[PDB]
Amino acid sequence: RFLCGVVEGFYGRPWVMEQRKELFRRLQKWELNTYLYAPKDDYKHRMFWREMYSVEEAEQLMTLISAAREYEIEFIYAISPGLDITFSNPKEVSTLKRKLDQVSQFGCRSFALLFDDIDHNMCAADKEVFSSFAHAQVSITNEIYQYLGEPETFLFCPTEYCGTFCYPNVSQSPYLRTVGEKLLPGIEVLWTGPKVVSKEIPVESIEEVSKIIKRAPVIWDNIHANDYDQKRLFLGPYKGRSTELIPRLKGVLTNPNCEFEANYVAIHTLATWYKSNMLYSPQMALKLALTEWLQEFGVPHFVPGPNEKPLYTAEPVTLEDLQLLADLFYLPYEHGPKGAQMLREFQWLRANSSVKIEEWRSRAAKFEEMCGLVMGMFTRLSNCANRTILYDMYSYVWDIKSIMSMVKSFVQWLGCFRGGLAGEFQRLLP
Amino acid sequence: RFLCGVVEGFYGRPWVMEQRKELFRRLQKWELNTYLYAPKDDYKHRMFWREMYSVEEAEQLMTLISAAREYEIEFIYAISPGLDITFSNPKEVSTLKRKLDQVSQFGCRSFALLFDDIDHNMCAADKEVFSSFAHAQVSITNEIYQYLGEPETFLFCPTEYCGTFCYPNVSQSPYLRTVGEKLLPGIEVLWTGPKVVSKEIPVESIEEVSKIIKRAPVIWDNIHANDYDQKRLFLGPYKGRSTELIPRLKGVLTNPNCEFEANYVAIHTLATWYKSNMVLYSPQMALKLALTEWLQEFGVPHQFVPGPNEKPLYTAEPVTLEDLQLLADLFYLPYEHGPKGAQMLREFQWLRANSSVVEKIEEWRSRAAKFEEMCGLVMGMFTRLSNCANRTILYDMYSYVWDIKSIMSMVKSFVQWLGCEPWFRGGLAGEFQRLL
Ligand SMILES: CC(=O)N[C@H]1CN2/C(=N/Cc3ccccc3)SC[C@@H]2[C@@H](O)[C@@H]1O
Ligand SMILES: CC(=O)N[C@H]1CN2/C(=N/Cc3ccccc3)SC[C@@H]2[C@@H](O)[C@@H]1O
Repeated sequence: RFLCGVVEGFYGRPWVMEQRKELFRRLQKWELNTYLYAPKDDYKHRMFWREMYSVEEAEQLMTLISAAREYEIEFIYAISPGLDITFSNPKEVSTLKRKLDQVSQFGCRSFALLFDDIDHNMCAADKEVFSSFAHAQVSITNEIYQYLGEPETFLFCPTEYCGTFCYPNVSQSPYLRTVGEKLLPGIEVLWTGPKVVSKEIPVESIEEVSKIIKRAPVIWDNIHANDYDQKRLFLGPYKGRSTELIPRLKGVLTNPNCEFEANYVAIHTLATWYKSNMLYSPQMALKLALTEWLQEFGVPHFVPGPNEKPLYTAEPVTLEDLQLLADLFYLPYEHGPKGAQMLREFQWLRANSSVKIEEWRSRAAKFEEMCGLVMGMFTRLSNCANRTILYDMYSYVWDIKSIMSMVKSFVQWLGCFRGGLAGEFQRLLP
Repeated sequence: RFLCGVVEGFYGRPWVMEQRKELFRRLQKWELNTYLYAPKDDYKHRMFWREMYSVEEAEQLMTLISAAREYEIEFIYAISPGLDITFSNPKEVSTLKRKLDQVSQFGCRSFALLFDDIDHNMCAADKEVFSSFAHAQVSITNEIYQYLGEPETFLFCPTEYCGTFCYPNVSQSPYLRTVGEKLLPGIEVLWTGPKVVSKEIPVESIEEVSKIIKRAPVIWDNIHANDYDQKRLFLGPYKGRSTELIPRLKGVLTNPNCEFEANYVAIHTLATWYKSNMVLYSPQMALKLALTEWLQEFGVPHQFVPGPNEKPLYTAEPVTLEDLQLLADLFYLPYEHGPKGAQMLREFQWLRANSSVVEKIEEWRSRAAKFEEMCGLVMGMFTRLSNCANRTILYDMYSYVWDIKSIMSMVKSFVQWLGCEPWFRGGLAGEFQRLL
């Protein structure tokens, strides 16, 4: 009973109901099975966790939950009361149960209590009735598991959800020790890897955590999350997670890009990786993902003479175009092959600038040609028929086209306020 | 007859019909009078200028154009054919004519043709039939003006639509000379001033262009546009345009931020500037007037009281005027940070340079702490924005305020460290940008 799919768990503009339904369509298609509802800035999920859904909100959640049954996706409703709750106060515990009862009434079987990204300092009144912070969470958590009659699927995200976040370390964490002991064994535990956005989730780290968690954890994977850096998109494939981890985990839910339509690769290649050992090749999973993704660009959501201006809209998006895009907007820790290369070629064309000086002039002329592929990719994308995809990635495609059209003017100049205030500070740090 | 209002004229996700109706309501409330429709990447405005509106698209346009009439806002439909039209071919001219006649039947009485951000190089058949790019544009433009019955308002936007873009200068541009000579006299010409994004629009610069084009232009103002730089947002006031320009202009249409709800200040301050001259206009007082009005929208969607022993309500403190004054100073104008933003940059420039002395080590200890306080007001500003009841405004600004909150907290912990991986910020674009 392995939970594998998508947590809508990021900061900023949540997905709307139309997009979530369509995500169910895509999860079923690729043979994944779980959706965790946890959008940090959907007001009633965290900031106003006490507030009851209105009739209109109730109706849209009922329809969305129905839509998840219709596509054989398990809908897990998460709630985040960490910022605000007095755990010792029973009227608070009552408020949380009322909120979770309304959601069961919408036809929701599965649930989650998240405690991630809050400070570990309790109030005077919780300090009295509870030993440590973990104790207070485990109490509230278990009592809710039980009140809801021990559902099959009931997740718990600890405040210490990655390696780095464990004080003083993983295996001697007194917050985590208490989670493995006092928290009921039917409740599952969420974990992001060594770090918040793990580069790798190695098997050593999962055995280690399991030992003190005293369970196989559900992985909350932030590998493709772009909520933390305005300029960054992640179109690269699932990587740094081995097929070997599947038997050591109760599940893997990926928290991908804020822009819905850019999670084709992230959610596709994750399915390639799950099929693999229910072995896995990143560079092949991606070509598989990109080839199918290319299908959507041509579906919405004169034949000029030899003396006449040719059609600007003539050329359509091509698997090469998309392959470049993905290399430009790859992963949180490596650029794609063509990306890291364009970069190197620029570093050297800048250093060895030479006022056998021919190795340069017909080497930075292969660059003026490769900078024109970035420009070509934007122009064809700006003309594609699926405007929904374009709009979702417009800001990012424009940005990289702009920096490469300025890097071009430069690496062809050597032969003859950008970012606002945030930028001016950035350019004065490390 | 002065056209003052908004042009939806920018690259990227256009506004949806609900937002446009909301715009007309705001324009009327602030006593502005014009909307120019020209979204670079709305489907059938530019790339697919030729295709006619579906029956569904036609219903939406008609509802929008009636909404404009109901709100006493002039609706100007613009089209951008110059990427791939052939100007000599009377079938291409007939397609353009068809497109505009369709919109005319939707209720539209005002039109525009735009020839901006296309390359200068014509093709063979056009080169044969027309003397210059200007000759071709003036030709099909004058035709269309006359076909639609010489409507009271019809705009032209040149390929050479600012100073930097005129070859080889404004005064001696043969392109603009052709436009001023040939282009019919009842058509108005749009101008972005000395630059695409003009810091100032000096009156001298309006008399210069007015001569080579032989009329008072209509400004297309890109002062608050933010399509060109992913990290930028402009919440500062209308600034750098004398009220002396008004009597020397046919109008001002501002092309503001992509994010609809970030344009309260941009549009509100333009209104104040316009209305001040129908020292008349202070940007700073315009800005306070706008943020004061804007603040009221924040606590409106688009009980347990804890004891002294218990955890207080995270969501308790609502957005203040001082929070919005800080936000605007952080995201001000294209060529100027606001006072608090410049100040915060100055005290950090200095704490970094005079770092050694950690005597004058009595000063630095004070300064670094007053700086930690200010970084604190940026975090507090984020926290209260993310709790506000208007999730629509929050969503449009989220990524901007998240970013300045996260950079100020990096900077704050660098200044703390000097007194002693979410956290390669920018991706690939980043690393290329750091070599220029
Ligand atoms: C349980 C979990 O993954 N929660 C978060 C983690 N995270 C972030 N957290 C905030 C943070 C900022 C700076 C440094 C560390 C942590 S940002 C990316 C992701 C965000 O999508 C996600 O909901
Ligand atoms: C008449 C007019 O303003 N047209 C355009 C100009 N412009 C831009 N031009 C593209 C450009 C990119 C790079 C360098 C120079 C120019 S971006 C801002 C604005 C954009 O909103 C607007 O539609």
